[PDB]
Amino acid sequence: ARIGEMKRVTKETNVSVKINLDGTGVADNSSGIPFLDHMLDQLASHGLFDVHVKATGDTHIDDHHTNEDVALAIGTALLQALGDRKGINRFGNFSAPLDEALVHVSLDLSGRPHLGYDLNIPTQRVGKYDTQLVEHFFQSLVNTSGMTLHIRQFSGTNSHHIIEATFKAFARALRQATEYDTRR
Amino acid sequence: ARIGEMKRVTKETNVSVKINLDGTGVADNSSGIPFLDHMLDQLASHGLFDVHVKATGDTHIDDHHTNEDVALAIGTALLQALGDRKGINRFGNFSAPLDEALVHVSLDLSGRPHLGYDLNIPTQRVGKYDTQLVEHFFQSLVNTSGMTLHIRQFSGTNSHHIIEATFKAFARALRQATEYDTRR
Amino acid sequence: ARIGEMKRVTKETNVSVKINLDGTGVADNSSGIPFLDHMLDQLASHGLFDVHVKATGDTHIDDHHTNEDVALAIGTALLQALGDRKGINRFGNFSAPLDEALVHVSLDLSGRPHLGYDLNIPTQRVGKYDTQLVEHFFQSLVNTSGMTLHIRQFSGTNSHHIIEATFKAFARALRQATEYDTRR
Amino acid sequence: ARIGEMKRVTKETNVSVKINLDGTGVADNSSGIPFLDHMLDQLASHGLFDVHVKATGDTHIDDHHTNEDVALAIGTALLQALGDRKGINRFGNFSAPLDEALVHVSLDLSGRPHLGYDLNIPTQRVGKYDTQLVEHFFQSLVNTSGMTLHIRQFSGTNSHHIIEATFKAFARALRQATEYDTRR
Amino acid sequence: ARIGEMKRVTKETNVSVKINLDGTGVADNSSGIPFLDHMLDQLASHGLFDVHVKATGDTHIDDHHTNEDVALAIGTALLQALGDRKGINRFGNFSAPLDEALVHVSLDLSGRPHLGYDLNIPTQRVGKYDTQLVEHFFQSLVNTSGMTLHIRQFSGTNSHHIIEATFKAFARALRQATEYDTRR
Amino acid sequence: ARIGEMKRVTKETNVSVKINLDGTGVADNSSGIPFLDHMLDQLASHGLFDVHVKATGDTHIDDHHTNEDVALAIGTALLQALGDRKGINRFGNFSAPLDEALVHVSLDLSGRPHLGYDLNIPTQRVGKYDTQLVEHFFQSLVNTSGMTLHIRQFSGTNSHHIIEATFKAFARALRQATEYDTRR
Ligand SMILES: [Mn+2]
Ligand SMILES: [Mn+2]
Ligand SMILES: [Mn+2]
Ligand SMILES: [Mn+2]
Ligand SMILES: [Mn+2]
Ligand SMILES: [Mn+2]
Ligand SMILES: [Mn+2]
Ligand SMILES: [Mn+2]
Ligand SMILES: [Mn+2]
Ligand SMILES: [Mn+2]
Ligand SMILES: [Mn+2]
Ligand SMILES: [Mn+2]
Repeated sequence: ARIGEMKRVTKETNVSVKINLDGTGVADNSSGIPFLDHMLDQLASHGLFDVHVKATGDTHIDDHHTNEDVALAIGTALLQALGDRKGINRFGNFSAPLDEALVHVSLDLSGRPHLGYDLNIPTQRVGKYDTQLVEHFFQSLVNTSGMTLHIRQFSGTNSHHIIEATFKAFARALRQATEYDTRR
Repeated sequence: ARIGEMKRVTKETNVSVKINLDGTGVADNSSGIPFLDHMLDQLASHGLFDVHVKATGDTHIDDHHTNEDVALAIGTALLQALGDRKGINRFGNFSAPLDEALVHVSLDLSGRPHLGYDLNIPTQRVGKYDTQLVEHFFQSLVNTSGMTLHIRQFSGTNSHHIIEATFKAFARALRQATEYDTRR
Repeated sequence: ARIGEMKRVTKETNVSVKINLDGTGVADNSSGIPFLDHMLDQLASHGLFDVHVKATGDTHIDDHHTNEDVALAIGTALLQALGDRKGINRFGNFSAPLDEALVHVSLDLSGRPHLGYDLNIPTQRVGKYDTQLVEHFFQSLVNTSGMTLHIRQFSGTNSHHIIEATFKAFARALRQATEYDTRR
Repeated sequence: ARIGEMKRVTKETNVSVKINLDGTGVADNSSGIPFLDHMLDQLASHGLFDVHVKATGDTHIDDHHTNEDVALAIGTALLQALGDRKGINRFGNFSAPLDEALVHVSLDLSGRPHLGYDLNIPTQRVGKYDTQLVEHFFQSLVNTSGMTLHIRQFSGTNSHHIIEATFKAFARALRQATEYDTRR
Repeated sequence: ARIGEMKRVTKETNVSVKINLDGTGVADNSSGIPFLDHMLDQLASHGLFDVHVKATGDTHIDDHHTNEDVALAIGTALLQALGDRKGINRFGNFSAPLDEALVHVSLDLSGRPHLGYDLNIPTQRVGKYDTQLVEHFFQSLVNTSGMTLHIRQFSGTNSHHIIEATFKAFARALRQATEYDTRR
Repeated sequence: ARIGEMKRVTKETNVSVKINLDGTGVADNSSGIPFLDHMLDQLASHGLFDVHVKATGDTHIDDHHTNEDVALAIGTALLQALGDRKGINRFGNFSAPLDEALVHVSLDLSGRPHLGYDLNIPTQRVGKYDTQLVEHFFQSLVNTSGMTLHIRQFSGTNSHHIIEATFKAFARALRQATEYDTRR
């Protein structure tokens, strides 16, 4: 079983993250951003990962500093759990429909960080969550994990449906890339 | 050491401000606007100034009256600390990058107030802070300090990055203008 | 194990080609076009095929006649190795990301030749290789193998990345079409 | 004196790189790309760095693989020479004129990689050097060094002048960011 | 101390010019064009140069012949004072704000003459001075001094403010280029 | 007989140039750029000049540095051969047709350098010669000779015809300007 963990203390945030690639879908997420916790639970259920996030920070100013630090910690823990990446598929593709929304995700674990972001979120706030942080979350994740990620939206009107369809497609594409190849 | 202070009591706000131009970066800022306190801390760290702000006011209506009165007090304290402005550079230029954002600041301490504002902030709120108050803050500062200030944005998408890059470039351009010229 | 071979002698070129569909990724390619050899190696590694190409020709005039004859020989050897095509999937789909580039390939082995080509290569030369020969290579391959092939580009700026992402997606889509179906 | 070195052996390239930040401008560059060696010499002379590059590779196919591997090695050696980055300016700005060309460079050493590229090179080849590799060189450098880099062109017609003005502005902006701050 | 002088007698003008690069700002300018004398005084004060100009000519026809001959003499005296240009920075950059006006100047002392002029002066006369002579002054200066000069305007409405901001930025950029570099 | 010579040694090029204005058309040109030698021969035959150029340089990088240094040496040798320019026409005009191409050249020897370039060369390479160097050649020639030169194209499609018609018109216009005026 491949397991990654990370702990970082700064002047703004305290974050502890644990990821298990060979899991059954256990989700224990508790940060100061309730909507981000809803998103991280879908990554565990649809990807069959074990995700544990504990974070506290200066949310009285904004959610920006907490959102950025959580994404960096998840990316670092993913890199250490992967190790040498020998015998894995390294490629993942998935399209996820959610009512009127449809998002396609293509990723490859290569060591070269790149993000291709094409999303059109109509509203500025979903709950208390600022929708500009969706791009910032995925940009910080690929900078520490060294992955190439492409996200494209084909349809969608509702802000909740578009974002939560994106996390479903990312979880299942990451699962396919991390499974061992059966060779011939 | 050049030190300026100001104290003003009105029917809406009570403000006390202390500025030291020859400092080491001590920041003690406490008003009713948490995001403005985050911005004023960067002016102390990047500009090597000592900034102390204490303010209370009618924030139950809006942040407008408190934001305006703090900016006027900072400008007045800056003017008294400068004094005769003899032997100083009087000019400052700096461009500050922050991820995808890039802001250039040009200022000159001449006694003639003028503001050139060219910023494109995409969202209406960052946290609880209204983004229309960024222009109002800098307009009130140059009216009491008598400075010529130009702000121009070359790139940027994130609202937090654009504003906080502006304060970094302003702090380092003000620091260069207040240093003593070495002559030949 | 399904193995195909071909040998053709004309007044311009001499070509010998051997293909093994049940392979481990052995690549032995030696023609007069170094960039084409780089492309054919990726088909062996990503598709788990055994590819052997030996060719000599009148490269002092152009690479056109050598490039065309190699593609025809590969298509003929593929057809003979497939045989009756009984019990195979016959369909393959894959999207391959390579930094900023993203290419999708859809193919089906039906006996009816058709090529759908949608690529936008910005430069005229990559090394010494003429970029007009990428279309000519795939058109000659489907004319002798009798396959329906669709290629579409979604993003990309670098000429090397776009072409070499196309060969990766073609290799993995061809591999999926040639595997035996497990039925129920 | 801060010195960084790197050695990487792959199936395509062999690269050894040595960088000294406290140097006098010694340049010893020898790869398979003569135009890149001309560019790396200007970084030593204008930046007062000591740069040593030795590389061999499969240039018979293209210059792509050699150009990419050299840029990655330089970025890694720069990161190790910087160390904790304590007491340095961390910011650099410079505009460099070269006849009709004018390029501005803004950089900051923060640990977050980002590239802003705005160049308009009119021709496809300068000598034997492919002009698409100028972007690929700077993208690979910031991915391993963790720096934020912005490049903007204001004028220029000649391809040689535009590129070689870019390297002059980058060298002097990097020099300013690596000097120790004098504090008060 | 580096000092340059020039004396030229033609059928239209008599000009004597003396320039000292290591000065304290002494200005003694007396030609037949009062507005040009106002401009040359700012070059001495802001650049810390010693400038002495004495000229008489056929101003009853136009100011063209006198303006052209003064600029040629200043450029020649600057070249002789520079000498071998060993140990100097050779590069200068400055942006100067003057109320609503903002002008940026970039120069380099290389021996190759080039002028990049981008100014938008709204009126045809400032006092008795023809505004077409601003371009003619700087073109004649770079032809005799062998310098590369770029001038760009970012804002401005008043003709007096735009021109006199240009001379301020040119003086401080020339001062930076002529100072001795401190090396490491 | 008016004869000019020049010899310059730099770190990149070694150039020796000899020009005779009262000649019979002897051409002895040998540099590392064969197409430039073809152009310089037409200047001797059509202008009745004696031109001798010997140059070696770092052509393994590019032809840029060799092309620039040859043009500077020719311009300097032309200036010294002219001397006081007493009794000469100082003006030259010629239009040269070459099949479908037609180029007009107007020049005047005044001591004030200026280049007016209006050419539309359709291709990027003629042989191994980069077509961007045609402008760079004539710009460097007028900077050292102090001449005013205007070049305008009225028709033409073939790259070889357009360039070689330009050199024919320049040679005959320069010949007319250097002949002694017969007065009344
Ligand atoms: Mn951020
Ligand atoms: Mn939901
Ligand atoms: Mn107000
Ligand atoms: Mn912040
Ligand atoms: Mn053909
Ligand atoms: Mn490759
Ligand atoms: Mn690459
Ligand atoms: Mn060069
Ligand atoms: Mn004139
Ligand atoms: Mn004035
Ligand atoms: Mn040049
Ligand atoms: Mn010819």
